[PDB]
Amino acid sequence: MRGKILIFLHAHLPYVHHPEYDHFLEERWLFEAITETYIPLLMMFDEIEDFRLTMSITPPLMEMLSSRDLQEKYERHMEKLIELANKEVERTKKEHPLKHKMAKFYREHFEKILNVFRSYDGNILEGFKKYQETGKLEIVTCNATHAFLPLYQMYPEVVNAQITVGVKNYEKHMKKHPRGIWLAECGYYQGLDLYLAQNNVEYFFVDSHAFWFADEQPRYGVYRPIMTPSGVFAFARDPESSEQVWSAAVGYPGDPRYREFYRD
Amino acid sequence: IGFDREMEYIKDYIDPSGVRINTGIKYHRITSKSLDASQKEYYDIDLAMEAVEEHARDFLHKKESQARRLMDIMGVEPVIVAPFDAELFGHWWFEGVFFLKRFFELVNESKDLKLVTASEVIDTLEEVQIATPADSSWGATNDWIYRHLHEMIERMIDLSKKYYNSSDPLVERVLNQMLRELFLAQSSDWAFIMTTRTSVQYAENRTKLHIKRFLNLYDQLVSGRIDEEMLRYYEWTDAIFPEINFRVMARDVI
Repeated sequence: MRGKILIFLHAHLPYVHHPEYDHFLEERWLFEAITETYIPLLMMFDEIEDFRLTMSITPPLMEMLSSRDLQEKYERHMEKLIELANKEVERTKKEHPLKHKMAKFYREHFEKILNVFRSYDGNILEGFKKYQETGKLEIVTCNATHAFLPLYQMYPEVVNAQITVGVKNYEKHMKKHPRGIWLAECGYYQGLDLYLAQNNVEYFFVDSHAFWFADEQPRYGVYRPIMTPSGVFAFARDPESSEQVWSAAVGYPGDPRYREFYRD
Repeated sequence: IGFDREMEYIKDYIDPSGVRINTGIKYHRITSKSLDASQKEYYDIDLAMEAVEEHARDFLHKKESQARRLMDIMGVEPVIVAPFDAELFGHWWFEGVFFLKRFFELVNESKDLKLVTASEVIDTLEEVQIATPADSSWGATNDWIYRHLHEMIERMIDLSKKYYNSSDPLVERVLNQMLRELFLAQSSDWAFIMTTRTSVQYAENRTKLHIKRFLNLYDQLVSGRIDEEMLRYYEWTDAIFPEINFRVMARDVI
């Protein structure tokens, strides 16, 4: 027998849409996320022979990626950036050879990225959708606005509408009902599984404390899913695979050979 | 009463934010020179009227005295020019228009004095000297704003000449809103204002807001990507001179 490794990536950005401006500071978050994370994942799914991965693409983020005014702004941002890349390959020529070499890496890479974006007529959701169809990728939904549902538990109408709106929003973009859901901050309160069942959701993710602090602890701890009485499967976080392994202060990314974020 | 009346009483006449503001209904008189505003007595509008009656005759007697002295020194009728900020009458000073009315009626009765408008005087005067006025005003970093103003004016002039003969009504709408944005950024109000509870805050925020709107349109125009929904947004919020024509900026000078 083999151990099962379930890697989960949470892909979320708040809905930030400022069509009243031509460049807005907080619309750059989206552009960096597309450039640094979402397209390189796509590139990686294409290049690797085989993978299995589960991820959320929250409804705010689907709604932004599909917005064809943001796609136009991103395309223009990417060109501005490839133009800078070129200015940089010349200006670096007589500076350090590492620095010169990087500038050329940056030119080729940014070109590649904008080209993938074009492959998909600028809707990269189409790319994620295509990997779901293979079964190598599994994409779960999130509540509509990534509200923290335990804050609103006394307002079941807003809670369940948060869920349904997310579910329907996913259906709209993905052309498929979602099977799983990621709750914002894994915020789970007792009874919430019922609404998930009403919404035809098959599985969610909880924090480790959801099992540890249950009336009777699950027999296999966090290393097997449980099923709620309502038939909804819950997957608990392996706390040995926590946030710290990716810490810059104490984990792999803090290695001195890795690219420094805060020099630009 | 927006500062005095109890919160539950007064809630939906102040700010929707819940913050206390002025309502326009006010019950105290100035009372004295005290710094202790809590010691203020209730407003009596009859005593207030007695004050305007006194003040209006004070001012009358001062203008008659000044007139007579001037006639005697000049040999022609003085025209005494006295400009005030309008809001000083009725707004800063509640009884101001009452004062204005009593002063007019008094001047009307006066044998030393006549009310005139400025166009009456230019239509009536036969001796007037010819002179050239000196640079002046009735007068009372932060230069990111200035170099932006400099570039906006310079660019606005270029484009108005460049598209002087255009018949494209989209380019025209764009150029027309650019000029509005530019003018709106020029308001002296946002610079060394007569802002009551204004504070150099909503003001430099105003200026930069219009600068930014202008640069957005400039960018769309200069690159083929006029964004019609944004332009309509700007036309709506900054709707000032509907009849403007950007071509004013292409005229000769000097």
